Amino acid sequence: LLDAHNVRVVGMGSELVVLGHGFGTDQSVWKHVIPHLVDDYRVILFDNMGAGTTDPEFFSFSRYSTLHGYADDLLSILEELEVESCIYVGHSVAGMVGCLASLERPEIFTKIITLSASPRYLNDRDYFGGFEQDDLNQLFEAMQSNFKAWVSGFAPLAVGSDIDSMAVQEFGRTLFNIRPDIAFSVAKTIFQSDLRIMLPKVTVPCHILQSSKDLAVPLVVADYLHHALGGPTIVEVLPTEGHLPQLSSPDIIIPVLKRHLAG
Repeated sequence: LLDAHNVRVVGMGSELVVLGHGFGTDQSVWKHVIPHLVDDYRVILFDNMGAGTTDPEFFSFSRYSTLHGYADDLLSILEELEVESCIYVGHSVAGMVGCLASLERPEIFTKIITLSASPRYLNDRDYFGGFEQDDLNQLFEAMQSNFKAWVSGFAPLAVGSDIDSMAVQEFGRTLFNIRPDIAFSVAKTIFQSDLRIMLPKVTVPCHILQSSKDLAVPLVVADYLHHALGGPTIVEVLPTEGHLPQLSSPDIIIPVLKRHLAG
């Protein structure tokens, strides 16, 4: 592999840091953040399977029907790279994927930093995730009725900000580039996932980073992960709007992510 996930390892720093991305983008979501990590950290970047920068020959609809397929990829990349010990930074579902990987090898991860991560988008009894199943059905029907019109309305809500903003236009490009059946299946694997039962067995320290205004992750989800993760945790709410604040507001995320990387 490595070439299969477009693994790039840049930097000269002492500490290893792995950067993961969420649905609809790729490792270029960190493009504004990387140059501020190279001096103090050795940065490891990779693309999730199914992304627009990825060959559909390697995407298995059965392997990625659960988030275990994404966690096995992460553990397989760290094995090939001979990673003994690193900090893992995970955006959106990749933050939960990093927690799922720490269940199998907790000694690899000294620290987990989650950005806009949620263990479950579905509401439930005494759990506010944000979405009802009829909200999911309409998003799954609209995604299959007109995939391009769905992207045009999903990207400004996901990133926040204006439709003429550069970040919204770039996320829309990367999201549109996912093959529509692959995008439909991955969106079903992600929006219907429920990782609340694995949280108390996570023993890796997690720094829970969250935007104050995130439409896919309510602010109370950051507090749920604060009490339910079994390892030592801390929460920092970012003064940003949107689910991809490292893309649309990098100048705010850089100092906060840097302080949590060293603390």
